[PDB]
Amino acid sequence: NNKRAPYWTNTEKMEKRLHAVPAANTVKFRCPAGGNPMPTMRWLKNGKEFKQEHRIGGYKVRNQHWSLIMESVVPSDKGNYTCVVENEYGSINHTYHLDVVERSPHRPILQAGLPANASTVVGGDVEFVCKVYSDAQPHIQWIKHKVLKAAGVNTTDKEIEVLYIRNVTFEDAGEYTCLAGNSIGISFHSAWLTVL
Amino acid sequence: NNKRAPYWTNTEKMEKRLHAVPAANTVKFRCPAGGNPMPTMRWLKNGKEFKQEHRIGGYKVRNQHWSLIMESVVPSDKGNYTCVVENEYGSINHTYHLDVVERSPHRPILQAGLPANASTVVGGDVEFVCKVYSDAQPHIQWIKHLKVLKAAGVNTTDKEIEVLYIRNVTFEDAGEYTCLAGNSIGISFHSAWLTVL
Amino acid sequence: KPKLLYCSNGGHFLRILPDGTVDGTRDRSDQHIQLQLSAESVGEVYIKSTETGQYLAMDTDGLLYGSQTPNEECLFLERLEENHYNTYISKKHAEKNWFVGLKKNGSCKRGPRTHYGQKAILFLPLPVS
Amino acid sequence: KKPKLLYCSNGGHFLRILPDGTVDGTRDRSDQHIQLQLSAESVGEVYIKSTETGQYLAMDTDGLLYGSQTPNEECLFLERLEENHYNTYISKKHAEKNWFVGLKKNGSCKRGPRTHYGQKAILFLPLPVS
Ligand code: NI
Ligand code: NI
Ligand code: NI
Ligand code: NI
Ligand code: NI
Repeated sequence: NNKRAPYWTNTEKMEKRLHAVPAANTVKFRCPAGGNPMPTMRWLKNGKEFKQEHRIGGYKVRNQHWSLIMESVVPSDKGNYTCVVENEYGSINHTYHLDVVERSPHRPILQAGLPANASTVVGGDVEFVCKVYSDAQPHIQWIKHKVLKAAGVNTTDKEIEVLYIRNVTFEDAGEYTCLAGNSIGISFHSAWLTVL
Repeated sequence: NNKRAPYWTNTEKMEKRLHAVPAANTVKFRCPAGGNPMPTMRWLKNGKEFKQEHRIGGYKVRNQHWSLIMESVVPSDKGNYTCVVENEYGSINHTYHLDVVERSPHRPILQAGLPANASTVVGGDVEFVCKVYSDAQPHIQWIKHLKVLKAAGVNTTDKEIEVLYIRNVTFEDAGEYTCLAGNSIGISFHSAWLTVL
Repeated sequence: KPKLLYCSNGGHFLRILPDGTVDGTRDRSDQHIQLQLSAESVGEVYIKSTETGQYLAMDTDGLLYGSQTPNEECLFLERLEENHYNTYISKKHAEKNWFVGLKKNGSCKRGPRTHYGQKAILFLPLPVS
Repeated sequence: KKPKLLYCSNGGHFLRILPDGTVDGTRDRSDQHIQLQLSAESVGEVYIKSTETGQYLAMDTDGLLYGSQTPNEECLFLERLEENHYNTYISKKHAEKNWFVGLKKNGSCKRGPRTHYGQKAILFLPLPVS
């Protein structure tokens, strides 16, 4: 009749038990539950009551969507998160294991889509850009195909980012490369300046 | 706050509205609903209640899977089947159309790939076969390439007509044999080749 | 008289678009499904649209398409399989067994990617309306 | 360096090379054939091999992951650390096509042709041996 012990309304969303993500990211655990009376939901971090004050920045809950959300995850968040749906006729639970991963120290990273190919008529001023993200000031150098500019003492970081080429020529046409690196590794992306 | 009128829990499974099938088949109709209180389900044949005794063999219902099931389907079953999911907050319904088609009796059917081709050195004994499925006995004859070597009923029996033998072949026997079978509904036929070596 | 070529897999009608494309619908009202089956010899057929008069065809890669000129690629071998469904092969590419089909969604299914045990090759000739 | 695990965000599995030579994904942290060994020829190029069946991950000419016993052209993957900090691996050989290493939400190989930049099927993260 109208007696119904808690049941999973969407097993799919629950497929993924192990949640491994880069630090800083925001994780969300879901446990879609059905049951009449409507069940109630509560979360458990490593077996115990996951109280708001258990982590910096607490956590938001979405009753409507039977979920738990943690923003800017840190290594201290590592653990098992268990949902417990229950009403007078029974209870059900699921447990997610969270593994936050600090990817730093890591090689430089170049904002995809930069350097951006270019092309201009002789006489004008072409431009090239390379944005790099690294744990430490990245060693970056432009390589025209000889080494054009190169971040050091006479060239600062904000300067190295953009490579200008005033009043071009049909000689400047070619493959410009942005190579960047650090103690862990290096990456590099090219760009083509077509002369018209 | 925790109220909820019937809703579909799997629209892709109800995509197929028209069910066209050969008689004798089994058909399943599904109406996966969600809702709180849990909605109830009932089925309608052409609008009115679909009593169990409304068709030979009755029909099964699998509430946990929200489905209706009819076995050994017959031409009488043709019609409109509508499910009706409901609770006190509302109801939803869907309607499937079933067309069952009696296909027998039909032209005789020959197991594809047969007769199988062959080849043998002059003086050898080659063999040919024709398997024909039928709810009756089909008229079957062997045609050489015009000469009608064997014929079901005429010179060879049924058991015999299934296999065309050719003892002590020759270079003449080299050609296109044919298996022709049929009845009042029509005929089917497949060929094979005997390559003399 | 015309008949429809209902596929079991998806439960769609076989259609040839003026665009010459070969798909599958469920719209019993659609005009481009009212096929016209015609036979050359016995067991060899021509399926043409009683609207755009296009002949169902399959090119050299096993791709159904609507041509307007009845030709070698328009010859199909209609067969009634044991289960009482119809299966149509490409006379042309018959050696490999390139059946006409449709994937569960109502789209042509490349002759190469197809086979005997598939519900995609099974059809049923149903009345006009 | 040391053996790592190539966890795929999509379904949340570990890349796995089976003795069979079939490439799939499991969830068993204890399973053996997940202990991959990343080795890099040139910088940006790599070889992923099972520290058990010593098999090298590979992708044939139709973008289909398989375990090889003989390190060859179809064993070189381009290791790339994306803006979001996950790794993506591309077929050196079929690079032009952009055929990434990937796993469907059910932990089964994903054919190169049917993969792309936007899919969460292609995002991995190296994780400790244990
Ligand atoms: Ni852990
Ligand atoms: Ni970083
Ligand atoms: Ni009808
Ligand atoms: Ni029969
Ligand atoms: Ni007779």
